[PDB]
Amino acid sequence: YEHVTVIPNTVGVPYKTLVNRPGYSPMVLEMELLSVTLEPTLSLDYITC
Amino acid sequence: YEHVTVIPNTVGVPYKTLVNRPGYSPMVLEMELLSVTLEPTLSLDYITCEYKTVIPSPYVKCCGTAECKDKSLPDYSCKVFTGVYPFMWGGAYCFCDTENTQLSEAHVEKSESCKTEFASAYRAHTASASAKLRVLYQGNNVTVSAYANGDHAVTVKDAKFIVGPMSSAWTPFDNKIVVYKGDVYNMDYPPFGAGRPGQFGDIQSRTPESEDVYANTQLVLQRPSAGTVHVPYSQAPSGFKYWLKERGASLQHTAPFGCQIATNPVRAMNCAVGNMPISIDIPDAAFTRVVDAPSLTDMSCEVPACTHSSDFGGVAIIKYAASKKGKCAVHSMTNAVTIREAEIEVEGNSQLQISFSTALASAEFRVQVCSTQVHCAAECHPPKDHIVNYPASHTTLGVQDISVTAMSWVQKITGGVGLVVAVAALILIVVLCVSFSRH
Amino acid sequence: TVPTEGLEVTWGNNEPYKYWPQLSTNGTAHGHPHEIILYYYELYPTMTVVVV
Ligand SMILES: *[C@@H]1O[C@H](CO)[C@@H](O)[C@H](O)[C@H]1NC(C)=O
Repeated sequence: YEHVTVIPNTVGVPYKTLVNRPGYSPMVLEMELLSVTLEPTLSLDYITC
Repeated sequence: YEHVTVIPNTVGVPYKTLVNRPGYSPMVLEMELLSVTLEPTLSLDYITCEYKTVIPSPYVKCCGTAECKDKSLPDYSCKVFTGVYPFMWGGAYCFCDTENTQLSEAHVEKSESCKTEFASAYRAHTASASAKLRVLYQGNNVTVSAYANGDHAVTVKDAKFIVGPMSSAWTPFDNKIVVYKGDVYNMDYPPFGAGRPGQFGDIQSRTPESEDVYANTQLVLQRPSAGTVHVPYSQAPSGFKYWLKERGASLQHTAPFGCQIATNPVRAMNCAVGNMPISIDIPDAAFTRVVDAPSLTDMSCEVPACTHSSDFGGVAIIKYAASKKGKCAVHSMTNAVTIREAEIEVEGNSQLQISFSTALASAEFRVQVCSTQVHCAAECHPPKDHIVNYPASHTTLGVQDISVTAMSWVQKITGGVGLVVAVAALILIVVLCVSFSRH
Repeated sequence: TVPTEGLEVTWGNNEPYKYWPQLSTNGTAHGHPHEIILYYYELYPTMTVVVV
């Protein structure tokens, strides 16, 4: 049912997880991170031309 | 055979049971009650309908004074008021002013409201244990409805049955109960002829067509001032203008045991407490011999994963070897485990599964298959979910609840100090004998 | 607050709702330490806590 995992922060490496509910046959799924883009919040102080 | 059993009077739970016929496959059968409908004894006491004050057209005794004749009316009131003076467009309707007196009479009677608007004060005592039960006999859902008394066994399709009667004779009702057309109230009323003026049911009658009207309105006729050619009088309080406010919740919410309300007539609904005896005879045509049953060997059972949930969070795997093709009576012998499946078609060397649970973690248990004992272990788990919108079945247990390793832990702690008590015993005998070694 | 019996709640004209708890589940382990108060907090907590 619910499945919480903590995968390592890896760009471009897959992860196999053993998802399984209590009572049924297990399953292995693949997830993958592709990008971790950190957008900084900004404010212009002044310019120079 | 005939088989008699008593199930706990519990609304909405599948009851599975074994019917042992030795020399035959034991008829395991599933039946479940649906309705618990009680109907108390029918005894109307009296009625309370909305009265009205009847002020007849009074008597202006112009230029004279008369007496006060009393009629047999409920809350009768009459008074010759002197000093009156009538007004119209022409002013003085009487000729003079001083000698004009005026008779004033009024009382109270019923209204036309009483054909529909009323309320029965009512006496309620012992009820009719009526009910409904559905048996899934051999893939056949047969549902019957009858009263649980002890003699009225009803028979359909090789199955006679008498449900009950009810052991726990608790009722939500008492003797005193007032009823209006959408709502019942197990409250004390004043008896007929005993209504205090201004009270709940202060107007009293037996039926909506009884001409007797016991009334109490404490009424008194005050004096008109001057020229107010009418009857100023006191207040006659109706109980029915506050027949709503005192009600609060009705008895759909005051009842215990999940008991509900049916009106006209008032049936108590599904009030699960106690237990009900059912007794059913089916002859041997529904009973297959053990030699006519495919005998199972290789009773190798296990569970992939169990979970002591509310529902069937365990499902176990039976690998087996029957002799031949045919049905098999599968059965949970212990009340801790509730298999949800009655009988399974078994072929031979094959494998299937079974849906069940308990409320504990390590259920170790012997199922019964083609009259065959099989042991099997089950590690169940605490289920993830937390709210349940339905009662469970197998959870009817006690405190002696077996575990996974607290068995081993209690074995570890009983392997504690009692051995040191054996040490204490050897110290005691060795200090005894050396004291006896002196002489 | 839901009892071990379960609770009815009605609201307005719509039909009430009947509720049952589980066994105070998921406070569970066995472990190389005790974790038997954990199993107890499954196995009917706060009653027969005195017995151990
Ligand atoms: C019989 O009734 C049960 C509920 O009592 C239901 O789940 C089942 O599907 C029914 N089966 C048949 C064959 O009518």
